[PDB]
Amino acid sequence: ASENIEVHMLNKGAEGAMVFEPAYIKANPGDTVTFIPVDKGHNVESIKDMIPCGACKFKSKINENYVLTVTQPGAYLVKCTPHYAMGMIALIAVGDSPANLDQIVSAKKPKIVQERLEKVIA
Ligand SMILES: *SCCNC(=O)CN(CCN(CCN(CC(=O)O)CC(=O)NCCS*)CC(=O)O)CC(=O)O
Ligand SMILES: [Y+2]
Ligand SMILES: [Zn+2]
Repeated sequence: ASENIEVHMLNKGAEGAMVFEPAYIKANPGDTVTFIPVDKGHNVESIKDMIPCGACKFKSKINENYVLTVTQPGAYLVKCTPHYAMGMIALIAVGDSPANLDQIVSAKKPKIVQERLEKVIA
């Protein structure tokens, strides 16, 4: 029962500047996640080592409609490349209790990104 989750890349949203909406993405394995450049200047990229072991890395083009197939269970931390240090990230939680979530929380990342991450988790 494969489902698509559409995510918008925005200069401004609910949580402030440079956001993915939603920035928590709840998915099942086999679902898809579509990133939409609603405003110009965004893309989506998996953060090095912040996808589940078994998952494959990716980096979309700026202003590209990009669809990701989330086969492997676990947590994905994605960033917009230019806006990463401004907090432009999304957490994709695939299946229950995503295994590498504590790992991603511990991993090295900008304070401002940590802030947004902990907020979405909470
Ligand atoms: S696109 C990234 C992911 N999937 C995948 O299976 C990638 N493969 C790379 C082959 N490599 C070694 C295979 N391997 C060793 C390992 O990583 O434990 C067996 C396995 O994928 N287990 C999964 C991850 S915790 C090199 C590598 O990327 O590590 C294809 C493959 O033959 O598995
Ligand atoms: Y592998
Ligand atoms: Zn951006």
